[PDB]
Amino acid sequence: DLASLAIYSFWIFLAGLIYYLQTENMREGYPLENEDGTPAANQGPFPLPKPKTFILPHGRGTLTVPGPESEDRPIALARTAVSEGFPHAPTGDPMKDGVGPASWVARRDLPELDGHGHNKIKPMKAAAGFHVSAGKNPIGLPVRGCDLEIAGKVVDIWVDIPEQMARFLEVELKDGSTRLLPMQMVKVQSNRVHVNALSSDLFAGIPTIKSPTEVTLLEEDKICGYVAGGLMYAAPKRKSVVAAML
Amino acid sequence: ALLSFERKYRVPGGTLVGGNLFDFWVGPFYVGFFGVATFFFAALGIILIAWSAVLQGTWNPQLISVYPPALEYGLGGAPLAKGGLWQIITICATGAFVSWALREVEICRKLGIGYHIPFAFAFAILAYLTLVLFRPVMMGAWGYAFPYGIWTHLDWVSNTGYTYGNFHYNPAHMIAISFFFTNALALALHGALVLSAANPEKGKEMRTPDHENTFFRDLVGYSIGTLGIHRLGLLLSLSAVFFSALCMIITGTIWFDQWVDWWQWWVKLPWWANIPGGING
Amino acid sequence: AEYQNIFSQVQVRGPADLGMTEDVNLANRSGVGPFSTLLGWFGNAQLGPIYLGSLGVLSLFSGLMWFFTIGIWFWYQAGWNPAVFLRDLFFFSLEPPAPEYGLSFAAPLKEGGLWLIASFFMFVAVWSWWGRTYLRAQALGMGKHTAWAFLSAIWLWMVLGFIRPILMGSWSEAVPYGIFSHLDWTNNFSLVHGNLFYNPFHGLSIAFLYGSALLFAMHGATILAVSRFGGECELEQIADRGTAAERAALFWRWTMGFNATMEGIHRWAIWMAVLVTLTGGIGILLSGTVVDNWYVWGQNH
Ligand code: BCL
Ligand code: BCL
Ligand code: BCL
Ligand SMILES: CC[C@H]1c2cc3[nH]c4c(c3C)C(=O)[C@H](C(=O)OC)c4c3nc(cc4[nH]c(cc(n2)[C@@H]1C)c(C(C)=O)c4C)[C@@H](C)[C@@H]3CCC(=O)OC/C=C(\C)CCC[C@@H](C)CCC[C@@H](C)CCCC(C)C
Ligand SMILES: COC(C)(C)C/C=C/C(C)=C/C=C/C(C)=C/C=C/C(C)=C\C=C\C=C(C)\C=C\C=C(/C)CC/C=C(\C)CCC=C(C)C
Ligand SMILES: CCCCCCCCCCCC[N+](C)(C)[O-]
Ligand SMILES: [Fe+2]
Repeated sequence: DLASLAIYSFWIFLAGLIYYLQTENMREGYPLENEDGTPAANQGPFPLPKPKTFILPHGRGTLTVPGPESEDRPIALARTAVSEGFPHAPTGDPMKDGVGPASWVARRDLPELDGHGHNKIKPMKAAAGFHVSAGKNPIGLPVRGCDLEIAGKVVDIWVDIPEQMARFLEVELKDGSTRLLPMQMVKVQSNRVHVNALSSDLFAGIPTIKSPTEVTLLEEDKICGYVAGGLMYAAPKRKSVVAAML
Repeated sequence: ALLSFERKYRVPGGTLVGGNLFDFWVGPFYVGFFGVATFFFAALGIILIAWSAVLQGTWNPQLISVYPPALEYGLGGAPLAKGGLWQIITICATGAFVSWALREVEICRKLGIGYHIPFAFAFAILAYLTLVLFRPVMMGAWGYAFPYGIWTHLDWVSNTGYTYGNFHYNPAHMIAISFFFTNALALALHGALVLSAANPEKGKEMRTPDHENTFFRDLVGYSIGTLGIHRLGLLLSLSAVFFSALCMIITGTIWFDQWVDWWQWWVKLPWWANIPGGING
Repeated sequence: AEYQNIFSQVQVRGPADLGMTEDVNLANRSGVGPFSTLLGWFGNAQLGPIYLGSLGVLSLFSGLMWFFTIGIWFWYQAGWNPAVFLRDLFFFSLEPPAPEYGLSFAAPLKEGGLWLIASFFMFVAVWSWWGRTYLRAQALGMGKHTAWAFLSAIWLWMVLGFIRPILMGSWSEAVPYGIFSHLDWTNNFSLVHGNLFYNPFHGLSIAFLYGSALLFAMHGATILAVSRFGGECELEQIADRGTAAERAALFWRWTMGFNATMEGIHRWAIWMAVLVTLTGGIGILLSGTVVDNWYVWGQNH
């Protein structure tokens, strides 16, 4: 019976598809390791796939995966238990050590280019023709932290050119320097931009960028990881929902 | 065992219950209060199911079925082997589904990401709940809910649908279907674009988001954009399920007849309902 | 409250983006359309430019010809009365030639001829469009992933109105062009084949149809949950993994015990979707050619 031969063959195929698919999704993070950083005994039923090489745009290089774990920097965490399966506590300040919800990856320290070879991200000031076309323009607004204190003011919008999307808010601090705040981590309100993730006193610590007109992937990550980390690590400094309604 | 880049993330915190008591992992899984609450509900629920299997007299996965209380019982309890098990199992599934979401949230808090996932899942829980809890209640009987059984529930759909003729005519159902098809379409399209860009013709440099936009514009005159496509995928599938719940919550509560008849409201519109000709003329 | 990134808070707009050139014949690319601040809240606000070579022109032409062929029949069925046209719009139907005509093109226009004509246009429209999805990718040096995935959809389409009808021996088997009628046809198809729920491939197609809604909700929610790290920049996250890709991967690993990679998730996605009409196409093709009653068939399996 064809129908039978068909449904039979399909399951073989499906199992192989899942197999193939699964192995493809192991081009990162594998082989698995034991909490102490050594090869974990069990690696699973699927074996690492044949490596593939990604020829990066603009001779930025090549990415070969799977390959050796690119992460080698120090992790400021200490084991909290002899047996595997438990948390590893921050040895210092997690926000600054870049661990936990505030982790960041050591991505390439160059800004991402678009199809035409121009920095994918630019401050509006420098984006020819770009302007706010709808919605409350955030620029000029005071930025408030979870502590309900002003941490600065928005001096510009960093735009993702290809996507014609707002990516960050450039916030000037009390000392006159600026920091980039992830657009999706700020709430643009009518009379101010609110940042629930961070308290005024933490804005200073947002990783800064090298060049004031571009941001690199490494910087992006460091800025994003840090701002997210605040949700957890700034909890004591954050005010209540009722305090915010005053 | 951890991913080669995981350790730095396994920090304490994020739990919503029991401080650090359950804050830990078992292999790749995070436990947390809701990790145990889920295992509890899951096991108790699976146990009660195997039990019903016993009382039903079979171990065949294809045959095991747990029906809800017959219409007679309306909205009260019922003998474990005749409506009660299904009733406790439903609670065990709900508890397990809610606990699964709450577990996700804790995970969200520990990783510092948004709560979109468990939020989206909630829609599934709400759809299931619509079939098993809300519609039944509004109809006055757990009997109206579906049976937990690989095929019996398919039979349930068939019989429930045909109760109103061809369920295809349920307008809510049509919108839902459109969302499911549109979704699969969006999903294929999305997965295909990212891949076509990441895997250009052999020998070429990875394409860029500019190539993605350019490809779709050249093709269709529009590109929703990376953020948009995910917003869309989420909106599409969540809308599908939302309209699924809707198409059902109204069937048997505010609409009882053959759905095909519902469309008569349009045909009978006073200004043409009588013009001879056409199909309805 | 926090902002869940569902709608952009502020829209930005730069000059119209004419996109990449690569090997694209810019002579066949129109000018930029207008900008929709509406769309802009959800995705790009920019409409156009669109590329329309010969294949594209052939496709739109046939496509419109198909559409209009149905339209004229509909108007005919309405007695050319706009009021009737509008009230019975969903009830009109351009049906294929009766079984009597088998796979012949002798059917009188009013009885299968128009349908045959409309189908010819549709056939050309769809296939020429497929070539286009291939050629547009080729001009940008991209993978043919779209063309291939489109085939899977084309597969179900071809099976329903061409392949199966032929195998069955008559155009009467095909699907009629009408909103409700095509639904009636679907229901009827199940009825006539012993309930499609017993079709294993129909069960699969549903698993993948649900799975697509399940997976896209997952993927979309994930990406949005890590967009605070630029997770939407998937191609970028693939070439240079970031905490966004790691946190997305770990959420799922910690939740269900396994995870994906920024690139691999799209492979799951493309197959989840492609399998929908792939299995489904098989389900249908087998119906009436090899299996007359799925309940019956199911009993011996
Ligand atoms: C003859 C039958 C009738 C008919 C009768 C009905 C009836 C009756 C119903 C539908 C419903 C639906 N119909 Mg219909 N339908 C017909 C023909 C069609 C056609 C078609 C091609 O013709 C299509 C595309 C549809 C499409 C649909 C979907 C929109 C909808 C189901 C999805 C849903 O709600 O999920 C919702 C999501 C869930 C239910 C999942 C919940 C998951 C839970 C939260 C988690 C499970 C965890 C698990 C236990 C753990 C597993 C272990 C792990 C794997 C390890 N119908 C015909 C005409 N249809 C249903 C609907 O609207 O439902 C609300 C419905 O009730
Ligand atoms: C409103 C829609 C109807 C409905 C209509 C249909 C139709 C129509 C079909 C199915 C089919 C299936 N349904 Mg159903 N189904 C409903 C509600 C449910 C619920 C639930 C708790 O609400 C569950 C768990 C299922 C589960 C299933 C799967 C066994 C099966 C194919 C997998 C699939 O589509 O995955 C989508 C999800 C994934 C691919 C992710 C992984 C999910 C895994 C595959 C599901 C495991 C289910 C498991 C066996 C249940 C036992 C759990 C143990 C007791 C712990 N249905 C409601 C009542 N269902 C198909 C089939 O073949 O049925 C025989 C089918 O054709
Ligand atoms: C009473 C009716 C029967 C039934 C009869 C059928 C039949 C008959 C079929 C399905 C099919 C399907 N059924 Mg069913 N089905 C039933 C109940 C269900 C239920 C349920 C109760 O919950 C569910 C979830 C489903 C689900 C499904 C889907 C998995 C599958 C359709 C995929 C699809 O739409 O591709 C849609 C995609 C296409 C049709 C691709 C073709 C598109 C072409 C290429 C593009 C045309 C473009 C065109 C020119 C117009 C251009 C538009 C402009 C650009 C705007 N069925 C009941 C039991 N079902 C289909 C299948 O494969 O089954 C195995 C099918 O044939
Ligand atoms: C809301 C829109 C869509 C969606 C989204 C969605 N689903 C989700 C999520 C999201 C965002 C998750 O985060 C979560 C997940 O973690 O996935 C990996 C999940 C999930 N969606 C799942 C299934 C699923 N989703 C479906 C649908 C959808 N999910 C929608 C299309 C379907 C169907 C029928 O279409 C199914 C089968 C699970 C794999 C997973 C949630 C896992 C979970 O809750 O585990 C806790 C519980 C157990 C391990 C056991 C419970 C056992 C008993 C207590 C009950 C079972 C008895 C009975 C109710 C079952 C009857 C079965 C018969 C009908 C066959
Ligand atoms: C002109 O009037 C004004 C208002 C402008 C416009 C009015 C137009 C209207 C109202 C149009 C309405 C169109 C509708 C309702 C279309 C609906 C289609 C539906 C509901 C479903 C489609 C299913 C179709 C399928 C599965 C078609 C498959 C076709 C093929 C596989 C091709 C078959 C080709 C054949 C038989 C020709 C053989 C030719 C050769 C040699 C290749
Ligand atoms: C009946 C047609 C079946 C088509 C199946 C096509 C699935 C698309 C898979 C995308 C991967 C493509 N590839 C070759 C570039 O790796
Ligand atoms: Fe994606």
